[PDB]
Amino acid sequence: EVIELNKCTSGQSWEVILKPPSDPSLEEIQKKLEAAEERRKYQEAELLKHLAE
Amino acid sequence: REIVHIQAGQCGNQIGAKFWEVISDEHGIDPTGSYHGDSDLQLERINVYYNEATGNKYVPRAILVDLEPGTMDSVRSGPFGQIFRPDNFVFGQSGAGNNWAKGHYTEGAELVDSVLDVVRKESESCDCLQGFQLTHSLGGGTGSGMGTLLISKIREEYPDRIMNTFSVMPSPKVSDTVVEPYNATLSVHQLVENTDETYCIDNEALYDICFRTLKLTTPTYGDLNHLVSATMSGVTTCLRFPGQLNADLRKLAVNMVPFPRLHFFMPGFAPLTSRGSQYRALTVPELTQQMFDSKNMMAACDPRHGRYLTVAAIFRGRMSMKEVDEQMLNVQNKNSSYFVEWIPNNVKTAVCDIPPGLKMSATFIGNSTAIQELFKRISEQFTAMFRRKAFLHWYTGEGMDEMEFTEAESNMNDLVSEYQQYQDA
Amino acid sequence: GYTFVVRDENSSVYAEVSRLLLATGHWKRLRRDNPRFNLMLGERNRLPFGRLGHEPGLVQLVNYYRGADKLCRKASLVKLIKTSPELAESCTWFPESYVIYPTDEREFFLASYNRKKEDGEGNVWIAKSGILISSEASELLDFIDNQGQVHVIQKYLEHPLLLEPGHRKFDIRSWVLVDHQYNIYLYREGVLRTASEPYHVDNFQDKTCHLTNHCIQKEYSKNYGKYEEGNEMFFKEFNQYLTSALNITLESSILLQIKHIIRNCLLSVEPAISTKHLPYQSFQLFGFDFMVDEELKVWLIEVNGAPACAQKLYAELCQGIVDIAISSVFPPPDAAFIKLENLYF
Amino acid sequence: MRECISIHVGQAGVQIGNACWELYCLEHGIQPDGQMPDSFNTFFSETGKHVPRAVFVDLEPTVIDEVRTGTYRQLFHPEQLITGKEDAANNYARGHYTIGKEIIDLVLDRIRKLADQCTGLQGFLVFHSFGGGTGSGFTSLLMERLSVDYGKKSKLEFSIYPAPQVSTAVVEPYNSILTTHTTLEHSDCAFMVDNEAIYDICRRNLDIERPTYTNLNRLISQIVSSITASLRFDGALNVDLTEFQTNLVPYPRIHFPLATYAPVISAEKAYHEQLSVAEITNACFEPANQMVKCDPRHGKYMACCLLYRGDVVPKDVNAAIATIKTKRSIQFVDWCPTGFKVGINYQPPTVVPGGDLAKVQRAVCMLSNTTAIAEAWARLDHKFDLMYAKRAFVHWYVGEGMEEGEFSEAREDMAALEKDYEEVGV
Ligand SMILES: Nc1nc2c(ncn2[C@@H]2O[C@H](COP(=O)(O)OP(=O)(O)OP(=O)(O)O)[C@@H](O)[C@H]2O)c(=O)[nH]1
Ligand SMILES: Nc1ncnc2c1ncn2[C@@H]1O[C@H](COP(=O)(O)OP(=O)(O)CP(=O)(O)O)[C@@H](O)[C@H]1O
Ligand SMILES: Nc1nc2c(ncn2[C@@H]2O[C@H](COP(=O)(O)OP(=O)(O)O)[C@@H](O)[C@H]2O)c(=O)[nH]1
Ligand SMILES: [Mg+2]
Ligand SMILES: [Mg+2]
Ligand SMILES: [Mg+2]
Repeated sequence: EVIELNKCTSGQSWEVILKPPSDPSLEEIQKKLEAAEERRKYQEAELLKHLAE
Repeated sequence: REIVHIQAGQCGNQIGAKFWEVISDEHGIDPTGSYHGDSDLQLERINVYYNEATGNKYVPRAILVDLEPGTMDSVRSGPFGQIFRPDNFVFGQSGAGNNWAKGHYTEGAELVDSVLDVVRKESESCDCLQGFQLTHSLGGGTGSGMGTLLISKIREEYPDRIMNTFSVMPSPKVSDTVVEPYNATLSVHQLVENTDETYCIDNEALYDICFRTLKLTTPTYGDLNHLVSATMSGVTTCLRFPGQLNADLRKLAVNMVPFPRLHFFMPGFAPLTSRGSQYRALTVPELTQQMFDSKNMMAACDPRHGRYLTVAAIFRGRMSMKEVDEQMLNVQNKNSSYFVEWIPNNVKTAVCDIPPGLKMSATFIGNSTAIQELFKRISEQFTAMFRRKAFLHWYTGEGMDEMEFTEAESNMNDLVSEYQQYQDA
Repeated sequence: GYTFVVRDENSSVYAEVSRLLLATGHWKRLRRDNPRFNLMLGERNRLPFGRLGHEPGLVQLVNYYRGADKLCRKASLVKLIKTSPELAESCTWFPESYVIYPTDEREFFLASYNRKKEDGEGNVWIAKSGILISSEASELLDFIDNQGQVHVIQKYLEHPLLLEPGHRKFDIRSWVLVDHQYNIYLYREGVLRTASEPYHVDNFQDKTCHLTNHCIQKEYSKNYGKYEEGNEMFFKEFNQYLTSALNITLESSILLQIKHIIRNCLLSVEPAISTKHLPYQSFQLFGFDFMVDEELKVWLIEVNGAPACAQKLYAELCQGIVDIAISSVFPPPDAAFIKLENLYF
Repeated sequence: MRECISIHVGQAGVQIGNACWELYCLEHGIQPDGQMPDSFNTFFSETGKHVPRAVFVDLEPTVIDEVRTGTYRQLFHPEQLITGKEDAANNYARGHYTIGKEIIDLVLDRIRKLADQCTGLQGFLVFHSFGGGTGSGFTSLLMERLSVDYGKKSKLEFSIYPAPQVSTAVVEPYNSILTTHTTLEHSDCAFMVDNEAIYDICRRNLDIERPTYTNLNRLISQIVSSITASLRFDGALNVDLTEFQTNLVPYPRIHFPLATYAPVISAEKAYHEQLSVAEITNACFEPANQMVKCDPRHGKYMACCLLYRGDVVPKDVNAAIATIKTKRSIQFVDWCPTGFKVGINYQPPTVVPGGDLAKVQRAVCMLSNTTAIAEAWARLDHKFDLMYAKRAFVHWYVGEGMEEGEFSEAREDMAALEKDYEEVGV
């Protein structure tokens, strides 16, 4: 039952121990976003092409 | 979030006119377009279906289409006939003679561009258009042929919008012509490709309900349209009133359509009213059992012959939400085999305080694999005639080729085999 | 009416339970991967308890109690007996055991072995993960180091109750069914896994007289099935031997201690495994293994989470599981299990 | 100083955000107009009026419009409330890609305006749902961009875990896995709030027949308030966002603490004779009081932090901890000290007047990093597996530019996460 008190103002805190143990870049995001945008644009183009037929 | 409504042909304009009379009443709009309602919870989402005109008038964002003036002249004279924008009446003089080819290729092609001019005008005046909803039958010529032609042209001009339809399926019990299976098969082929969601309103089911359930021996189109307008009111409640579930056409499609081609819904309603019926107010347990019963389905399919992929239930009126949840959970626990286990929580429930009319009602929308029974019935009838090339001259005479019929038949047979595949999964 | 899944085809007990459920027109068996079930006859290891009872409106029950391994594993049972407040000071029916790794209670075992050696007391110990019986600490510890995984050095009984004729060792297996409301039920019929070789002190390597394991007797005992079919004596034959040869009933000399041990064991782990505060319900069939010494004292040896039944008792035991544990939660439209209770109510 | 910016994304984030700020205002004696007749300056800025350092974002206006016209309309600056026209339709792909790309830059600018008013920004608190298209999709895009624009700042999450009782979409499991995968590297600590756990607590403890979002959000706000109290009052434990990471996050991926709050008592009850410490401390180990449905009895602890509020003295806390250990299933991993970090805020709990919660003299929120929370991932992953096996609804995501590859990549990451909890938890 070890206790370790830390700071005291509008209340208080402490620790009680019972027993011891034993980045994608901005460009990197934009490419993926635009890669999906083109896939969207392409699918829409395929649809409009099929409707044009 | 605006919806552009289009109604085409005799059926499309008759059910469409009723839908507008029904919701106009619900939203406190009188035949002159003026609001005189006892709640504002009627005007909160009024813009979804109505435009706001000069003297605080609400005008339906509806486009009335037909190749014959008859039905549209009947509308213009009916109770709410003056509510519609006069410019939005677009009609020809030579009808379609219940011929899909005439509506899609010849007579309809001559009138289609002028309809699209009205569609475009209504769309340009939308802050954010969600999509379109078309009412029509698949057995006639204008609604069936020209309606699917309109869908195709609209999709080309608005590929990123939702295309929703209320499609009346034909039946020998309530038939106008022997070529209905031809028209229906040709239209279903168009629907499978160019709609996001289609509410399958079966005339066979509407007839059997009027005859067997309501005991209306000798039912009229007016009797069938009573059920239709009531169902149409129920299925669109989530779009017309403030809500959280399926509040727009896209979220509805995302929740209801797991596979792109499988977007044909089986509506249901309770209680089944008869024009001028008697006294009681159906308890929540009674509403739930009925709306899930084969006898309350607007498509002549036995849900016990297939499985539900997704379901959307809507309760209207003042009732216990705890009781609704208990009853909804009970129907699934008592019939868990009829709901696909591979789509968790596939039954969603919504409640609206404003009832239709009635004190309390329940509307069902089910994407069931049993819907293949409807497509099988049509496919059987279509094949019986096509096998012997019966009545094809009326179609080939308009420019069509037999190959087009073989493709429509094949695409519908594929649709049936796809619904069966997911029933055996 | 109700639906069930079978996720353990190797379980002989629940294979019969499955057949009994299907024999009535109330139960339908779904594919093992279907989550829309009422009863789950789950797998022995890595059962998905987290996914249970989350399907709304559906009442789910599983044939296992999550956390029962803290009683059914050899090392965790030793840990439970020595550390539980309910057992640490009161347990007089568990042989002196120490967990051995190749925590490690190795130091404490050597202290106890040296105390018994100097005082001239019995010093035979048994090591189990592969079982070695010896009176030499050096021999016992070296055996553990050779094999991997944790062994447990238990005190070897040395003076067991021997069955006459034959003068042979035996162990008792009792079947205990704990239902959804934690009601402990002892199945009326037990089994004596007897040895078919005369028991002798010392030697130890004669595994046919020292180990009463059914597989050990079937494959190595030349007299297998000599006294009773499959080396399995029932409680009627055992009660008759007891009342005759020793002038005492089985339900007084041995069964009272058995009932006491079962209730103490299951209630020590009760707060850690209770499904009252969980979205699903649990039930489990346990296999309690006992050993009786010459002074008629019952000793708990092991607890089995997934036990195997005796051929003739399968029909009655599996029907009892269907009635007490399954039919209590899922009832159908319209005295073989003793409910173990405290002296006070 | 050390400021904290809150970002509320989608309906759940916004509506929960409204409840938290309503509570913070009551706790700090701030009126709806910002007037207040310092530690609280980490969440509020001052004029000549106390304005929340918060940003509300949604791809549709109707929910944020309620804030713009509600009781707390004066509280926020118009630029802090950002809305689009078209929502993500419960589709992660629409929120992250199609519609997200259109509004992201505007959001980052409005956030930059808040960051520019900070002398020493600590980091962000992001509130969002796992199930919504904006909550899942837009949030992960936002987190990705924030990691770029603010590199070393901390980012905490309050994630609303899906529950069928209140679920609005069948594809919520998909959105949950997709957002968790994308956000995992960019979140330092995430507090999951299972709506099912909150739902049941409202029914069981507050006797509410059918809980509404208002009921759920007020209970959620209390737990969120307990967690952020240390940042808004001088408090000695969890004084900064970095402290949450260090006291509760042993491994970067295992950053999901389980929150347990007590007592939750009905405002009308009256039989209440005030619960003591040890009564409330014991409740922290009752599954019925957890924010996520799981069994901590069968999960190993990596951290345990007790946050008391109100009339609490250390003596009682220590005595309570001492007894609890001898009567509970508190098992720690063999690589961690079996100890409890305790914090006491003498400020008693505040309740909303005319609310469902009763006002108490003392309360406690326990934040514990237990492997039992992995049950929540298992449930979600199983639902994802059921649908994905048949590719159900996948076309809606592919239609927005996504690929089936992202679905299996996100699922593989979740499989690794479930395995990480397994490795730690034995
Ligand atoms: N607790 C709680 N959950 C909410 C609330 N609002 C929505 N949810 C949950 O959030 C999920 C739906 O996500 P939302 O946040 O509503 O959706 P969104 O972020 O607006 O996304 P889109 O509508 O798809 O653009 C469901 O699981 C709802 O139960 C709320 O106020 N409180
Ligand atoms: N302390 C002890 N005293 C006397 N005999 C013992 C004993 N421990 C074990 N035995 C004997 O050894 C046999 C096997 O014991 P053990 O506990 O290992 O079996 P079990 O059924 O749990 C599985 P396994 O096949 O792994 O041994 C017992 O049936 C008994 O005959
Ligand atoms: N429910 C309903 N079905 C109708 C109505 N009028 C026609 N039908 C059905 O619609 C089909 C005929 O199409 P119709 O709309 O009359 O012709 P169109 O002018 O070519 O579109 C047949 O299957 C009829 O049974 C109506 O008012 N209500
Ligand atoms: Mg028509
Ligand atoms: Mg027609
Ligand atoms: Mg939204």
